[PDB]
Amino acid sequence: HHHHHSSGLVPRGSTKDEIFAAILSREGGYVDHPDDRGGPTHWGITLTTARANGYMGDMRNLTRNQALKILEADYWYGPRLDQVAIISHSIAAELCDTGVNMGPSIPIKYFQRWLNVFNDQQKIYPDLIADGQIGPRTLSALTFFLSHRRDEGEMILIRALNCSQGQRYLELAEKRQANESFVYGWIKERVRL
Amino acid sequence: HHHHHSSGLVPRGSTKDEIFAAILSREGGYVDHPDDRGGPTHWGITLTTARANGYMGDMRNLTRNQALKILEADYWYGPRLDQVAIISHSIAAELCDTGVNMGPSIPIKYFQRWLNVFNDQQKIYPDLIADGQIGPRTLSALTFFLSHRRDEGEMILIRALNCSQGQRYLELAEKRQANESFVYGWIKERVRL
Amino acid sequence: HHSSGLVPRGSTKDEIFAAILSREGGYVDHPDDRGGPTHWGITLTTARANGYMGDMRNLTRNQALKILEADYWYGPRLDQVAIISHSIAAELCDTGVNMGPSIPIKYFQRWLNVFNDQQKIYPDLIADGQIGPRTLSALTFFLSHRRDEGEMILIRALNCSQGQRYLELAEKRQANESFVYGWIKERVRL
Amino acid sequence: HHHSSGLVPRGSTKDEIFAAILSREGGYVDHPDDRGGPTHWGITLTTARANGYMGDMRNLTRNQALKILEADYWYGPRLDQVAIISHSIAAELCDTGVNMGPSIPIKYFQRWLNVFNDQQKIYPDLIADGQIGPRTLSALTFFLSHRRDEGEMILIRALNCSQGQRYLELAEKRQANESFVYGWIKERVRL
Amino acid sequence: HHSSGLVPRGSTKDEIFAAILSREGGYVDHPDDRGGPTHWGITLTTARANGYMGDMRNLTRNQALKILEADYWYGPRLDQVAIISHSIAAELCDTGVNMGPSIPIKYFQRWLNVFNDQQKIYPDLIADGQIGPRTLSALTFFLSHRRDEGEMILIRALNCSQGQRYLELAEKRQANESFVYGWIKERVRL
Amino acid sequence: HHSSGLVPRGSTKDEIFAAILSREGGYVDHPDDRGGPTHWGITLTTARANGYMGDMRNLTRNQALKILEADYWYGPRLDQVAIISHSIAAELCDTGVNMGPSIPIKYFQRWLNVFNDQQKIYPDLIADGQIGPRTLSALTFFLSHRRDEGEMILIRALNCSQGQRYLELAEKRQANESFVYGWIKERVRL
Amino acid sequence: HHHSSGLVPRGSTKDEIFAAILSREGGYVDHPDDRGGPTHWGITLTTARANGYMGDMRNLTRNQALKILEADYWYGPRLDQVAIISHSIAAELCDTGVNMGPSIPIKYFQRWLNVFNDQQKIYPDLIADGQIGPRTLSALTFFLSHRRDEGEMILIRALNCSQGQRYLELAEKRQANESFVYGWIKERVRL
Amino acid sequence: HHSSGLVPRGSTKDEIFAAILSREGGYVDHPDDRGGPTHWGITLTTARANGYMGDMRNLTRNQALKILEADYWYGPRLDQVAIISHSIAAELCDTGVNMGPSIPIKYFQRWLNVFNDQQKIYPDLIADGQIGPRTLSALTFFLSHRRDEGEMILIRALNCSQGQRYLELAEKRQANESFVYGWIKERVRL
Ligand SMILES: N[C@H](CCC[C@H](N)C(=O)O)C(=O)O
Ligand SMILES: N[C@H](CCC[C@H](N)C(=O)O)C(=O)O
Ligand SMILES: N[C@H](CCC[C@H](N)C(=O)O)C(=O)O
Ligand SMILES: N[C@H](CCC[C@H](N)C(=O)O)C(=O)O
Ligand SMILES: N[C@H](CCC[C@H](N)C(=O)O)C(=O)O
Ligand SMILES: N[C@H](CCC[C@H](N)C(=O)O)C(=O)O
Ligand SMILES: N[C@H](CCC[C@H](N)C(=O)O)C(=O)O
Ligand SMILES: N[C@H](CCC[C@H](N)C(=O)O)C(=O)O
Repeated sequence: HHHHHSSGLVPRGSTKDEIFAAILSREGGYVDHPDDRGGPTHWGITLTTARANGYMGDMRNLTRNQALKILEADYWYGPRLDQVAIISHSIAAELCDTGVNMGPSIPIKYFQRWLNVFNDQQKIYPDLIADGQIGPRTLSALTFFLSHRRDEGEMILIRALNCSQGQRYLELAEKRQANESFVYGWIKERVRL
Repeated sequence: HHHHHSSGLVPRGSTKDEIFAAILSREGGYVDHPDDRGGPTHWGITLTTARANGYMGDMRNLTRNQALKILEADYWYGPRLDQVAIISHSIAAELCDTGVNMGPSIPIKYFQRWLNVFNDQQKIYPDLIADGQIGPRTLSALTFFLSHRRDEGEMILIRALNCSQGQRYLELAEKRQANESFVYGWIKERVRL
Repeated sequence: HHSSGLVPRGSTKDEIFAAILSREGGYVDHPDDRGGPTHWGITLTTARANGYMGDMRNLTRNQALKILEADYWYGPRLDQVAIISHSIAAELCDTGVNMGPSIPIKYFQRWLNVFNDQQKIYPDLIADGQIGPRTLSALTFFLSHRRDEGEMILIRALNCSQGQRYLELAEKRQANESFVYGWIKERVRL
Repeated sequence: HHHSSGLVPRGSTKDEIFAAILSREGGYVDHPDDRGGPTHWGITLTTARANGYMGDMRNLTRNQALKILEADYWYGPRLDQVAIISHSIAAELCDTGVNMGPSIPIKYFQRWLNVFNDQQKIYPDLIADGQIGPRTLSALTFFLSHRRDEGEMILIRALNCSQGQRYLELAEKRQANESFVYGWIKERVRL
Repeated sequence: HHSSGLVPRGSTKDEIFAAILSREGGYVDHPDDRGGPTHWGITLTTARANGYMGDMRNLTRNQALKILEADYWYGPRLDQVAIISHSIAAELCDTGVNMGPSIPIKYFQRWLNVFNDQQKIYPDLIADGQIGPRTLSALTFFLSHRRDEGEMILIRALNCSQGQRYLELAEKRQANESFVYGWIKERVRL
Repeated sequence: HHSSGLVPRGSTKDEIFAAILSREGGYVDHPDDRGGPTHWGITLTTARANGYMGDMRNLTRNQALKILEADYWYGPRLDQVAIISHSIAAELCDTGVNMGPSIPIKYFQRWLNVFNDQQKIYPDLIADGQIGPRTLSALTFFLSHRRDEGEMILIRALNCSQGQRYLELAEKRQANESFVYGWIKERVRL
Repeated sequence: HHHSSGLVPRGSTKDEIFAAILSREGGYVDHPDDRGGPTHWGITLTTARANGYMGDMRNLTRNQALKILEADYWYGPRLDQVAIISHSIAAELCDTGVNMGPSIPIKYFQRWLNVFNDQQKIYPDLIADGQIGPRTLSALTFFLSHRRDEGEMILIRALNCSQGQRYLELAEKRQANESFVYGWIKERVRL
Repeated sequence: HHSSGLVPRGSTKDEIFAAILSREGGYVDHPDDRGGPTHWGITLTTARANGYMGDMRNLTRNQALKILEADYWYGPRLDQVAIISHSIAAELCDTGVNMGPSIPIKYFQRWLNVFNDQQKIYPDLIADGQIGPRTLSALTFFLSHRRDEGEMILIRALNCSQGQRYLELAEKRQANESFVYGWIKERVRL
């Protein structure tokens, strides 16, 4: 039943601020949706999402600034992409862009699985549990990966993440759970092979 | 295969500092364990746990202070019990005590399920996903629960958590995955009906 | 059953049954799709299963108490438990009224198996939900060392099982959330 | 586990059933550990301890063994309460109980009482839990009020049918002796 | 089948069929989803399957008897059993009419397998529900040890299988409870 | 069974059995897990199941023939089929000797069901693998429309079922590939 | 979906097989939407579009329909390549393919080639993928080198056996016409 | 297959096959439990399946190339794809050599189905892994609008499928982690 934000695309290299600015522009003000999709949004926020984040007011009075804090709570601070960003701005921004469209745990689990494959049979760091949750272990794994592979590793991990997402879009489009025009555009703007 | 710390009990009302101090005393220095249990510990830390948290040194040189930071990363900061503690010291301390014996996600999922039952058909706050992960939504749910039920609610939620843990200990003891003397002692010191 | 209101913790058998007869007092007719007619909280099927062949309108308060005692006390043999521990018997009776007597008796047997120390003190019981000589002998041997402490710990263990069961029932909408909150609240102690 | 060692004549009493076990399994008899191990008067170490005998198994008297058999196969299953309503049904449940475990024949007994209650006109359906309590006793009382002595004999033959078919299934899995099953049909089945 | 009335214990083949032809005599309507209308207890499907290509109204009592004997006597080869034991053949025929012939024949083969010791008197039969030379040879070798006792014991064993099956059918509402009670009653002996 | 050699297409019952008695003549050892030693192709289990209580060494060729005819001809009731069509009976017998008699009989019943239109010529048979009055009546009504064509077509249909089954057996290594190739080769026609 | 509308004589060529489809399904024929909808020269809208005809279905010529049948039932399955090695096997696969879809008979063909390779002495086992490529062609080449014309006839009769048994299973689920199956055994089965 | 070393991105068919023949050069004997003898990277089974009946020691480099082209080019019909798009054909060939040709062809078909716009541009293909007229016609219609862009996007989509497949293979220890890291590294672009 979960409303995310698979409504448009931001250019590659876009920051957290630009990702959330693009959601607040493309989904600005009141937009109706069916009850089975979280119902109507104000600045992209459903009543359930607003209440889950502690907005107890009338949804017609929700300001753009309050909506931004709610987006940041669900898609940046909640999943601890602020902590990822201290180690790698580009990995944090990629996880955030995929998180707003699929929900943050999806790309984080792919992230953990890819860090496990690149740890060289656990010589560089031990295998993570793919729980979808950024904590000290995942952050330490990313730190040791980037110490050994440097900036080449960063770019490779982003491409690896794009591969996981691309194949997920194939499976969703096949079950009619993703728009085919959207998936074609995503590959054109986000996939760097 | 996962080494936690179900080795002893701390008195009810014990703080985070006392919970971790008791682990460092009862599991002080080198203690051997079979390879299928994470192998040997130094200050209760396995080689895998130390490496996962970024200790790259020799396990015989791991200081008590470094071990404390590793325990706090896995059982306090990692699961965000520091954020829970800002709202309720007693709920954070209870989650921490159960977390060191079963692994933090177990008690956190029970915590989320109990907050869902006490939200009165989603009038006070919407249902959480029981993902085992403390983030803004779970913290906002605890904030609204404690605003409506006050200190009585806090104590009731701790007792509810004890019930979930007690029944889990029955199921573990039945599969020989928990010591029966330990479970008898746990009910005597921790269960306040 | 009768999950219809909270009884003070540690209520005796008589108070448990008195509280049912008060909260559900008096002949109240209902259509066939709602158990048919009730009297003193007894359904037509419960009365007939216990040998009342009369009109439900003529069921006396005294006959209703006998039926309750048969289904929730003598039937499950809590009279025999009470000879060893009136407190454990009263706790099994209160839970039995809410869930059906076999549920708490099975938790009781499973907990006695955990505390039998790898079968040194007594062998493992079958968790059949039936109080007989073996379950009674197991409770007797458990209480043999530290009677005071053992009784209190076993009741705390039964509360843990029942509390987790209330979580699972509330999650399936088979228990009222206010009831479950009140049930824990009544039992909070230091 | 149980006592499938011999047969007693049709119409044998509870006292005769237990006396026959104490004679055919009298004193020490060795058995392998995977069968409860050695018996004294037919009692395993586990059975004696579960019934509160804490002594040495070599000092277990015939009389203590009889109390343990009665606890497991008569008083525990509440066949004493059945016997007040029908001595012949109680004796038949007890004879089968000592061979199979008392819960097996009691469940068949409840299922047959449910069939003979005529779509719940005479009494409501029992839960077939294998446990004798006031409801099962009340159902037997109402069955025997409407069917009288004919019903009592009919219910015993119905139980014999359930037990006979169970012996077929057990013999097929090698969990019952075939000579025993042939002798059991010969002595006990009256249909 | 023909579960319609109780026949005295030990009825012959002729009496089993005579009883069906009397209790279901002439035209009797039944709903289309249950084989539709019967003449002398024979459905159109049953008649056609046995080579009756005429009109149901013109089906004689004598033609109906042949169809019954084909489906419940000659088809299952009970004529060959009858050469060895008329009383076993009559028992299998009575049960076959009620349940379908393969049910009692498989019980028959399973019981012959238990009474062959450990394949010392004869080897285990496949319980296929089909009477053939091996099943006939097994009955012959079983009866060569204590004929009267064996026949009596094997009929008692078959009665046990059939009685338990009546419990299972009554429980699924596929057999009338009065029928089952009357069936056991007719067979009670000392 | 007897998968041991290819017999000319359309061999009679007598020739099918004669070929088994020649290719497996006298004493032949086989491992205990495969029925053990044969005399005239008869295992001790097969002999005893058919009432031979003597010594295997004293089993005559003539006694072996009777056992073969009981298991592969009279038991499956191919004698009754032979009255309607000797060529269908001979085909079922040859396949029965190779696969066990119930396999080809069930294919036979399934094919009769397809060629009954929509139950217009005769009703659907249960594919139980048992030859009885209904299967015989269905073959009689099938053959009453174009006897020669029908017999030929039904034998072709049976050949199709059996050939596909040989593919499945060869794939599981339960049939020799040279055998299967030779089996089809013998039956190739224009 | 396919063309189970008629039979052609034994020994019919690919040209005759396709000519027979174009005659029995000539011009417009209505069919319900749940069966691919209406045909022109036996071609559905979906079949024509999948083969690159972008025009109006009413303007589809007999000759364009023939190219579409050949694409789906001859060139696509590579029966042209089979035909170089054996015209008679290619024609038999094509006749079955037009009724069932070409992959069904090709898989049976591969499974029978695996049985006749004599435990992989003459050629190794094929994957039964339903697809004609160099391996399946090489296996047919080596089979026909060791078995010659007898093998070719034997492999066709083996295919007929697989198809006949498949018709039994389809007729039983009401997915094939019984008169058609009877006529198919009569005309095509030569065993 | 040949997952044995990395080829530069966009390598042609000839370079893919040249790189196999260099990295796996020359007759190298192995025991029967390791594929037996290899020559130019061809196993005994691969050579025999492609019609080489000679001694593996005499296999020429030219014969090895023909076998590779049969299994990884002409066999899967990448020669026909190449007429429409040499770039897509080369990418399917490179993936086919590593995984088996049906894997990338099935991803290719599934991606063509996603980009057919709810079947407005061409109907959905069966993802059978077989390049035939329908798959070729679908690629032709896809490339009909924005040939340049479509080709590049379809190759990026195939890289996504193959990259995720390498994750799953590395997780089951069926792909080398250094290989997978190098495979992505070779393909990083801006
Ligand atoms: N695997 C840990 C928790 C993992 C937390 C992980 N998601 C992190 O990145 O810290 C455990 O059971 O102790
Ligand atoms: N349920 C959210 C994530 C829940 C995070 C939760 N564990 C928290 O307490 O913030 C979602 O899919 O957007
Ligand atoms: N003898 C029984 C044990 C269960 C009786 C038990 N519920 C009790 O007495 O407490 C049996 O072997 O099946
Ligand atoms: N076997 C018991 C009845 C079990 C009680 C159960 N029927 C309920 O009250 O839920 C008896 O014969 O009294
Ligand atoms: N006369 C036997 C037939 C069994 C044949 C079967 N045992 C086989 O040969 O496979 C019977 O009485 O069923
Ligand atoms: N002669 C039939 C017997 C079928 C009997 C079965 N159709 C039934 O009555 O239940 C046959 O040829 O198998
Ligand atoms: N059906 C194809 C063979 C498929 C290729 C496959 N056998 C592999 O190389 O993995 C053919 O007849 O050539
Ligand atoms: N007609 C085939 C479609 C698949 C052929 C395809 N793989 C191609 O040509 O690309 C069928 O109906 O089963």
